Amino acid sequence: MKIDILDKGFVELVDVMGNDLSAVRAARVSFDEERDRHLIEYLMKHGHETPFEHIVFTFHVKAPIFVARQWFRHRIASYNELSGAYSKLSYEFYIPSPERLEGYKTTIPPERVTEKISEIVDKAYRTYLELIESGVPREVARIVLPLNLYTRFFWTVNARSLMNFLNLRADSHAQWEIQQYALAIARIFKEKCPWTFEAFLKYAYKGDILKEV
Amino acid sequence: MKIDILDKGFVELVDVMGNDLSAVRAARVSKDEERDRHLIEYLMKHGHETPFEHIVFTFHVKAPIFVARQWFRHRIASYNELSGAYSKLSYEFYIPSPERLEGYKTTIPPERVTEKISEIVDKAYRTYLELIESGVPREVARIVLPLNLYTRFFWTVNARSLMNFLNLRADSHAQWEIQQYALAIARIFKEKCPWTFEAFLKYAYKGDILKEV
Amino acid sequence: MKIDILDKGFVELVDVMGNDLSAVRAARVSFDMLKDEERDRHLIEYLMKHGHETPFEHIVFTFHVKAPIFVARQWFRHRIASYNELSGAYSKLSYEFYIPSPERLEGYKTTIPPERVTEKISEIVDKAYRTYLELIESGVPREVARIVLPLNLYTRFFWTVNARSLMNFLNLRADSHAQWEIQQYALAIARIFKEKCPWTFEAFLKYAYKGDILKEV
Amino acid sequence: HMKIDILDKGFVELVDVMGNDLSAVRAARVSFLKDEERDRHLIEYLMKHGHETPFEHIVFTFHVKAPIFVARQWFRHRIASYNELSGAYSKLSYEFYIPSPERLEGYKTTIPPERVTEKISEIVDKAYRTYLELIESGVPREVARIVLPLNLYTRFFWTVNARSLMNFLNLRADSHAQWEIQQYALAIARIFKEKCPWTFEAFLKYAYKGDILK
Ligand SMILES: Cc1cc2nc3c(=O)[nH]c(=O)nc-3n(C[C@H](O)[C@H](O)[C@H](O)COP(=O)(O)OP(=O)(O)OC[C@H]3O[C@@H](n4cnc5c(N)ncnc54)[C@H](O)[C@@H]3O)c2cc1C
Ligand SMILES: Cc1cc2nc3c(=O)[nH]c(=O)nc-3n(C[C@H](O)[C@H](O)[C@H](O)COP(=O)(O)OP(=O)(O)OC[C@H]3O[C@@H](n4cnc5c(N)ncnc54)[C@H](O)[C@@H]3O)c2cc1C
Ligand SMILES: Cc1cc2nc3c(=O)[nH]c(=O)nc-3n(C[C@H](O)[C@H](O)[C@H](O)COP(=O)(O)OP(=O)(O)OC[C@H]3O[C@@H](n4cnc5c(N)ncnc54)[C@H](O)[C@@H]3O)c2cc1C
Ligand SMILES: Cc1cc2nc3c(=O)[nH]c(=O)nc-3n(C[C@H](O)[C@H](O)[C@H](O)COP(=O)(O)OP(=O)(O)OC[C@H]3O[C@@H](n4cnc5c(N)ncnc54)[C@H](O)[C@@H]3O)c2cc1C
Ligand SMILES: O=c1ccn([C@H]2C[C@H](O)[C@@H](COP(=O)(O)O)O2)c(=O)[nH]1
Ligand SMILES: O=c1ccn([C@H]2C[C@H](O)[C@@H](COP(=O)(O)O)O2)c(=O)[nH]1
Ligand SMILES: O=c1ccn([C@H]2C[C@H](O)[C@@H](COP(=O)(O)O)O2)c(=O)[nH]1
Ligand SMILES: O=c1ccn([C@H]2C[C@H](O)[C@@H](COP(=O)(O)O)O2)c(=O)[nH]1
Repeated sequence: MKIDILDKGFVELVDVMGNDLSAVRAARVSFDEERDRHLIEYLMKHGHETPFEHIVFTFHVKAPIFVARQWFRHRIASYNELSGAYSKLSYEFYIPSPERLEGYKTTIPPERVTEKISEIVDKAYRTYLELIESGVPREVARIVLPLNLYTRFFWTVNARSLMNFLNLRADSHAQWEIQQYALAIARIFKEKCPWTFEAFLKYAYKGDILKEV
Repeated sequence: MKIDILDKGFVELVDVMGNDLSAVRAARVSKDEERDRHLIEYLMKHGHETPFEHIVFTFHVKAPIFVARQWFRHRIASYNELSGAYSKLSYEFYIPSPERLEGYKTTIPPERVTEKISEIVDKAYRTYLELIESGVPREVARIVLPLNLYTRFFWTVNARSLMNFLNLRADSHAQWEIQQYALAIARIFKEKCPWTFEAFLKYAYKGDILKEV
Repeated sequence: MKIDILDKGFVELVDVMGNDLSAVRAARVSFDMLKDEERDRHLIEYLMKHGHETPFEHIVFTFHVKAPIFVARQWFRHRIASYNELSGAYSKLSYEFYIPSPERLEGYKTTIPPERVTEKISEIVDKAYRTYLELIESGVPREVARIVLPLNLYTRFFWTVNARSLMNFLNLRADSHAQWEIQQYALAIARIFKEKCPWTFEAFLKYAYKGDILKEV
Repeated sequence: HMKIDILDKGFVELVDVMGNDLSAVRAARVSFLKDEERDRHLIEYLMKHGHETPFEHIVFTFHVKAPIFVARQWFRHRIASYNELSGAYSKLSYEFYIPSPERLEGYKTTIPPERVTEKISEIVDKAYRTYLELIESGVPREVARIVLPLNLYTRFFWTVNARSLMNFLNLRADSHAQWEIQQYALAIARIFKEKCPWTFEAFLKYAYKGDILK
């Protein structure tokens, strides 16, 4: 499963340990369908969250640095990110669509906003390449690159922390760009743990956007 | 995979996410056996351990409470343990064998030590049952039960935290009982992640027992 | 500041970093900004009401706690904290056990009088402790000998915990679903917290606290 | 109180601290305070055998001003608490890290180092002015700021215990880390040394894995 986000971003599922029944086994402390689904709803509605820690996902995410900086604030998880030190990278940037400013009253037309952003990233990127060409080390030259540069990372996270992420990021108080990523994460979560996801929405989910879409 | 430990304990593998290549994929943010095995060694040698967080195990453990108390000090992991509140329990107890007092200079035969331990355990257990029958709530009556009572738990842990656990517990400074569990944990780890386990022993393992066995 | 709990237990405050204003400082950096008492106290309520918890991680406590192992076994489940505990492997354990009072059984139909429940618990404790001492005297290593001791043995530990994790602890343990014994420890923890961080504590009770017992102690 | 300037406009400021060397001694001893010689000796013993949990009871709060590319590396340290200035919620000041010509010493460049410095300040100036224009035209801040470069300074509070701080030093007070973060780590180390002299000395002698604090 892969879902494209923004103009060049994505979220894709790399691996998963378990399914809804992994939470059921942990709660019962037993290795050996209505009953089980009812236990999931019961745990969720009574705040018994620790069984959900035994379901784990690994995602591969392509996102602009400003979005990754917000994302990497979630400390109960594991991350590995691309570094120019290890690997030569592709350099792509998030250019908002004009519809991103819809609902805002700007004195510049939205399409011109889009153009001004593309222009400044083109100039920044070209300054970077000239510095590289002239023998400036990469770790110094790259400091002129803008916050909308795309990066990629692996993210390994258990369902309990993932639910916290959805509470905070699949919510209208979160910035629009990361909301879009959170929606893709939720869609994958729902696919792999349908019972847990339905119970979370019904009983524990604190945000607004997953109830309207 | 299930390994018997002590007189009634065990370590059982429940699930695993990933294998050695999960660490390699996360490190590169992406098979070539020679180069992949070499990367794993490189990471281990230079202390870049975050890629090993993307391998995850779930175990099912049966152990005495005094061993579990030591084990549960490892905070970077997930636990769910049996409680009498939700499950009726079997009541079994770890009685050391005379060989456990191999080469301790004692004034009483080792076999008699075993006998005295069995006696007091039996009497405590009888008392527990008398209190229960007489209407005392379980949460109060159980306070007479000794530290060698067996419990069971699920343990979900990533390879980085598992390696820390091995460093500290598969070691002669740890108590003999938890060493035996750690050896079983090491055996399962080695089976599922042979390249990581060998690199660990070669470059990062600080303990003194896993290179002996 | 030391509060006695159960028959021989306690919670004692060892140290504290920060106060209510630590969280105000941390919150304000978001907007590139302390102000004054009314606005700063108002911010603490705002944060608590809207679920902004991270600013409270900058308030930290160290407690010294003496408690029965069955209580410590529950307490030590709180992983977002630091612990150091008395070792039964390394030290010779004192004759200190939690013997509940007869009132502990108030509310329960027993076929034995509660005073007799109390005496039966004491008897088994004494037999177990006697056995332990005799094993030790025979040269049985301490870490093996102690396995016969009951779960009501008292242990001691240091606990360092920030206010956000401490509030999670209060939600879960200052609550009627927790065992009565740990409730008593959580009431003491709450009293110390209220003493050092009155604004945070008050706003927590008013907007964020999910438990029941603190709203009426 | 304690404040150390870093780079052209950055700093590390110590806001608060809980505990001292004796806090770790107290914490360790509960397993089994005495005098200064045996207590100093215990700290070295703990460091030597990798008994690190006692050091978690020593806690610092720092106030840090650093460029975003530095903060990006710093915030990978999960065993800590952060609160940071927001470009979504606040209008950002004209504060950017412009490296000095000396930052390029030992690298052979086809432009003089001086000109590299000028080229960097030019691109940041253009980027910042674009940001301001967008804000003035009514673009929300959270979108306007996406054109700003990685050398924009941010500010944050960092609360961290001595054990995690030693891990940070091992990794960042080290020649394999980027020069800019090394400079911050040197400042953290100087503060640590001042507040926990016995722990810091024991750390250097027995546990420190890096190469610049010596
Ligand atoms: C709408 C919005 C606006 C924001 N604005 C800002 C801002 O202006 N500035 C800013 O710095 N950040 C901001 N954040 C980030 C926010 O403060 C958190 O850093 C982020 O949401 C991660 O949340 P978390 O701590 O719950 O997740 P994780 O770090 O993944 O933690 C998961 C859970 O574990 C616990 N936990 C983990 N570590 C600790 C610890 N050390 N102490 C106590 N408990 C812990 C908590 O229970 C937490 O819920 C914002 C976030 C949102 C959603
Ligand atoms: C031989 C032996 C004797 C022991 N004796 C005692 C004793 O007498 N008394 C006693 O109380 N304990 C004792 N312990 C327990 C020991 O102090 C640790 O609690 C246990 O080994 C878990 O180690 P940990 O913190 O590395 O593991 P985890 O808790 O799983 O943490 C893993 C890693 O994450 C980091 N970490 C996690 N949380 C934090 C945090 N809050 N701050 C900083 N870093 C963090 C550390 O890098 C740590 O290595 C003993 C352990 C051993 C092996
Ligand atoms: C009334 C009651 C009954 C209980 N019964 C049982 C039982 O029968 N069996 C049993 O095993 N336990 C039981 N527990 C213990 C319970 O499951 C938790 O272990 C304990 O309450 C600690 O809560 P915590 O995880 O919120 O706290 P902490 O471990 O301190 O964690 C604090 C917060 O950080 C986050 N967090 C920390 N680590 C992780 C992680 N690895 N993944 C995701 N998020 C994380 C969560 O947001 C969490 O709320 C019971 C507790 C109570 C109060
Ligand atoms: C020279 C250098 C180059 C680097 N290059 C890259 C790169 O190319 N790509 C990249 O993504 N990152 C890179 N990093 C970042 C690095 O991978 C770590 O994220 C960073 O050093 C923080 O280290 P930490 O995990 O030990 O610290 P913290 O996250 O503060 O953790 C402290 C300790 O707690 C334990 N711990 C915490 N959380 C967990 C968990 N979830 N599971 C198991 N144990 C845990 C570990 O014992 C750890 O040592 C680099 C760092 C350095 C210094
Ligand atoms: O919605 C937000 C706003 C801020 N932050 C965190 C991420 C950064 O560490 C810092 C500033 O982020 P910006 O507001 O500049 O995106 O605060 C978030 O995580 N989410
Ligand atoms: O080898 C040890 C010794 C102690 N402890 C921790 C576990 C307990 O929380 C506390 C006391 O354990 P005992 O020494 O009583 O087993 O210290 C361990 O984890 N391992
Ligand atoms: O109220 C409770 C009940 C259980 N547990 C945890 C502690 C043990 O790890 C396990 C069993 O505890 P008891 O039910 O035996 O107290 O579950 C708690 O933390 N609190
Ligand atoms: O020295 C380094 C190199 C990389 N990273 C981490 C931070 C980012 O999450 C990712 C890429 O960082 P840069 O190489 O772009 O700085 O790896 C560090 O923390 N320190």
